[PDB]
Amino acid sequence: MAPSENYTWKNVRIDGGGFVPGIIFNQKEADLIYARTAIGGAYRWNSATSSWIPLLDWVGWDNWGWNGVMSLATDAADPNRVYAAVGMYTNTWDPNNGAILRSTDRGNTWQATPLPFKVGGNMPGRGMGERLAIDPNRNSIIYYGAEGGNGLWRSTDYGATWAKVSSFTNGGNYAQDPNDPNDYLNKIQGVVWVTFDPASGSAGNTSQVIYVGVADTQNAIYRSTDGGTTWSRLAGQPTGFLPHKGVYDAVNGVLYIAYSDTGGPYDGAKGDVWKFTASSGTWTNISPIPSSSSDLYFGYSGLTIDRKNPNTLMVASQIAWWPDAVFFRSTNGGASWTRIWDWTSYPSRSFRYTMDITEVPWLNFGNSNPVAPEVSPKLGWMNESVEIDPHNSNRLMYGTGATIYATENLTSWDSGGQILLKPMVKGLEETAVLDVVSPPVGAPVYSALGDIGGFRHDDLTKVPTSMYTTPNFSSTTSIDFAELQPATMVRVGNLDSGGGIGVTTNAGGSWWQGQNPPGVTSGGNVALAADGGAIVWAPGGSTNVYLSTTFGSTWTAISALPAGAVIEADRVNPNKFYALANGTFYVSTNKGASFSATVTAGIPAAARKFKAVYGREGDIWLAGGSSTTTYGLWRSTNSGASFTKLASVQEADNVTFGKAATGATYPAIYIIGKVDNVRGVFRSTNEGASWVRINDDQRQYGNFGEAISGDPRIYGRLYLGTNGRGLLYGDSA
Ligand SMILES: [Br-]
Ligand SMILES: [K+]
Repeated sequence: MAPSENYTWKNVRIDGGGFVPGIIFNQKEADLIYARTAIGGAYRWNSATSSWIPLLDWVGWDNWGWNGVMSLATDAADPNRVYAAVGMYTNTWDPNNGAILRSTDRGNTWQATPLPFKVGGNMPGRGMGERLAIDPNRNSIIYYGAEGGNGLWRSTDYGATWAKVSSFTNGGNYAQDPNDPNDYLNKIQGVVWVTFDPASGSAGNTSQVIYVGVADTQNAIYRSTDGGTTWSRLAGQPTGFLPHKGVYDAVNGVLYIAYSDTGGPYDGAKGDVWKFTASSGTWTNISPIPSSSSDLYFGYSGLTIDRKNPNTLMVASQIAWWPDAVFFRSTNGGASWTRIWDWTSYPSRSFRYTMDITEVPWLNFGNSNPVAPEVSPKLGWMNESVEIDPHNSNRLMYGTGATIYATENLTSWDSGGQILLKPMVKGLEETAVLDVVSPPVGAPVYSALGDIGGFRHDDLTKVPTSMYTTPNFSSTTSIDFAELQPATMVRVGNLDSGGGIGVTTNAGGSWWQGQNPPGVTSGGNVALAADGGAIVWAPGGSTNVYLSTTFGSTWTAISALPAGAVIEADRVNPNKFYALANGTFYVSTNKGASFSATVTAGIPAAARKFKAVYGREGDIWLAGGSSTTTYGLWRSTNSGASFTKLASVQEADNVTFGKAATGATYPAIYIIGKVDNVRGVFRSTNEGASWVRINDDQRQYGNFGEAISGDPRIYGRLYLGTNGRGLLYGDSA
């Protein structure tokens, strides 16, 4: 067994960067707040440090889908208890079923009960909820609205065991696109929320009245009046739409429901907000703008009630992409509303809010000259979760596709003032890291991220001012620096429907955009010669890989390389480039103009990660494989002429190098992999002869390791990319 060494793991500070489909306040305990994410686990707010604490970093390599958090419930009767429904996809992309996780210590530790079906924390419909709900009068009882047509599920033993509720017989019939050939939009979204009437029981006794939301346009709302023994469609309900939210107020005895014509979170063209009064059975359409009006171009979600003053409620657009989201507020139970912005004289608007992003300045997306009617930063989008603090009428929080915004002066709206919104995402690190580099001079690390581009990180403790611009990719798929002239850098990535390339000669002080070769539909990957004098780019979509000798102004096709081959430059000899594709290794000795196959056997076809070593010409390490084929770590010391498998590694998925141990003759090597039957993150300081585990079972981060980098200046340091937990750095303790 590889021994473990004590390490300190932190996030490189970005603040947010991903979608928060759910914010959940505990109804009895003030400042107890959780957030659920689509791909990056769940978090608990720590009010003493003003930061979020991740709760699911123990999810590892084989159960990686558990970082998908489709619902979370926090127990009002016992605030130490918390539950989460987990799993990431309901198609083939997650090979595993979902689970309900249960905790008696606020998510410090958990136990899992696997479900007999999949959970879709990053599927369509994931902003509808909460599907998981605890009986507020009898906390042994929990319900889960399942996806897929599996219907309504229940535990009566504090989450330990779960079974289908036989008497609930509508599992839902809506998929966003039932004929999607991509097999992503075509899954039944199912039973979407469970909401109790707390006045229908008392501490210790089963709540008799329960409402359930179903993604069925003709049967959206069900009710039990006998503690879930029997269920019936609620009479007199509206039809034609899907209920994103169902929020019940026992003070006035009213169920509010926000509907949309799709499951969300990316779309929604029509919907309504309805009010059901339980005492009389009355239905009222309280839509700020009803779907019968041609002025309405979004559905509704973001439904929340002010628990301290329950005549006050809010709802929001699901979805207004243009000109921005709108939020609506009523203080008289929906009889009338005002809106957070208004047209004054088109394209100008008046606003009931201001926004301060000085703690997360990249949220303007590098745009400080937006064209009216747009502003920058925007109010938001994918704003399915909007929540008034049940202990403080002045606090509200909402999730977007990029952040959590919060206000602490919400009732200023009601006196004609402007609420202040600010990000509230310190510690909540949700980005997918696609590539990462650590040069030997200047800033310690550069990130290449999905959705927000990525950054030069001048200080790992300080949020970068802006993502890369000119060009500004949505996702940077690959970045490189010229080993011998590190201020020269290149990056490729995704831009409005296609791809492109950005180059720089002052280490990203400023970039400019190069021209494209034919057929580019996405960034793919790129390599920069060691002296900065050539670029080899394998774009997505293109039929070829291309060379530039003009720093991206012009290109020429490379005849031998398959489309999309993984390219790496030698870090010493500017004339050497390498490529890997599907079991074949290829080398160029003429600075990228041509390549030739050198190895066609012994390398697993699945391997797609390799790297040349700084300071060591022709020294290459290669990681990959699969459990059905062959798997491990290979090394060449002859510029790719041949590879030797390391006997010390059972499986490896990526490899990088950093500063040598004092006295050692070779850089430290870091891998993502399996060594002596243990999965994790390993360091070798003797050329791969033996390994030390530098992570631990609480710090596994799921499907991590697509991008890793050692640090040539700092012994022991590893920049560890994740898919949903940002960019970590680990240091020897
Ligand atoms: Br829109
Ligand atoms: K819309």
